[PDB]
Amino acid sequence: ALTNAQILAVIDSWEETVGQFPVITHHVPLGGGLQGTLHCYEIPLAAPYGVGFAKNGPTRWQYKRTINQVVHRWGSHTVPFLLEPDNINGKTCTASHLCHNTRCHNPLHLCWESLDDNKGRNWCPGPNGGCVHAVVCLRQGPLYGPGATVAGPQQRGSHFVV
Amino acid sequence: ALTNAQILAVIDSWEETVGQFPVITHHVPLGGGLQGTLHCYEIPLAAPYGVGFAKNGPTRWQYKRTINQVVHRWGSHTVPFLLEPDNINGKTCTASHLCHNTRCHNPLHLCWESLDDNKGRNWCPGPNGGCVHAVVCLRQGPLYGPGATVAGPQQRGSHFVV
DNA sequence: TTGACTCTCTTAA
DNA sequence: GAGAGTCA
DNA sequence: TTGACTCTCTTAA
DNA sequence: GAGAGTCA
Ligand SMILES: [Mg+2]
Ligand SMILES: [Mg+2]
Ligand SMILES: [Zn+2]
Ligand SMILES: [Zn+2]
Ligand SMILES: [Zn+2]
Ligand SMILES: [Zn+2]
Repeated sequence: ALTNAQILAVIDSWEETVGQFPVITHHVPLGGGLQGTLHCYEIPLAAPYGVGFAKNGPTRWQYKRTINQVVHRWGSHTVPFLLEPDNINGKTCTASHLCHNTRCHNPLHLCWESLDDNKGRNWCPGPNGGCVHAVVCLRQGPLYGPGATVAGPQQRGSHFVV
Repeated sequence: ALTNAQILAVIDSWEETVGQFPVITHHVPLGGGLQGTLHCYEIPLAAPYGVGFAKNGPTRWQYKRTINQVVHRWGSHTVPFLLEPDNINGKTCTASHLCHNTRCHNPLHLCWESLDDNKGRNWCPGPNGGCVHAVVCLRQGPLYGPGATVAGPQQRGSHFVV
């Protein structure tokens, strides 16, 4: 809601509720052949999810509170960042999972960044493999690696140079 | 169905036409602070584009040939790969620009890979910066770097551990 | 047979 | 990665 | 007021 | 990153 006090209240109620989600240990690649452990606070798979939470998509949730007798609703991972700018360089800020685990609502696993920055973490070599993200990755991105390219650059004739 | 000879003739006519596209010299980051040069064969900004070519979107084109009274049409960057498998690991193969220049139709700047592999090249450190793509990048990805994250992981209380 | 437009679609964050 | 509506 | 569903949308490859 | 229709 409009007031800073009301926004802090939303963040605090969200943190209390999410803090009661099951804590699931995930062992993750860090890059550089190293492994670490993350503690994700995972929203339940089915209703009930927790006070204020409802599922709007297979892996999409929303947080809802009644303030000033009106319903205020946010994407469930956006709540930690309600006091932050909602854009950067003209690009919309998104909640971005450092653990790449959409059910996780641990704010220590979330950052607030452009969708491009968000996506790019999928391929990051990780905090022990050369991550250069200013807000550092918690793990190597799940899509990091050589890829599975079927065909490389090629020509039949002699019309082209690299 | 088109024979492999007919497909080869399509690829040859496409190469002949694209080989007359304006060749533009671009200086690009390779990673590791090194700069290099790519030579892109750029489809024109407006019609006419070249024999067989037509624009179906802001940065989308198609190549069309009529063979024995039947009209055949392909995505304009897919033609080099018509003799290749069209899927891998259950994922559709996509034309993927190693030069990240959609107007370019230089087949020496294209590969054929999943959309995930394609996207991930946007953040690659580049052939002189640590690229691990089996079909190596030609340049550092345009989105490589520290990013512009607005807010990092944070909590107000003590409900969470990382 | 061809050019130059038109429209909607896929994927996974 | 999002916002918003329909019910009970 | 709160819960549990429904729908479509955004972005840039 | 795609496929397909209309019209002359
Ligand atoms: Mg993400
Ligand atoms: Mg690409
Ligand atoms: Zn997590
Ligand atoms: Zn990183
Ligand atoms: Zn090129
Ligand atoms: Zn690469």
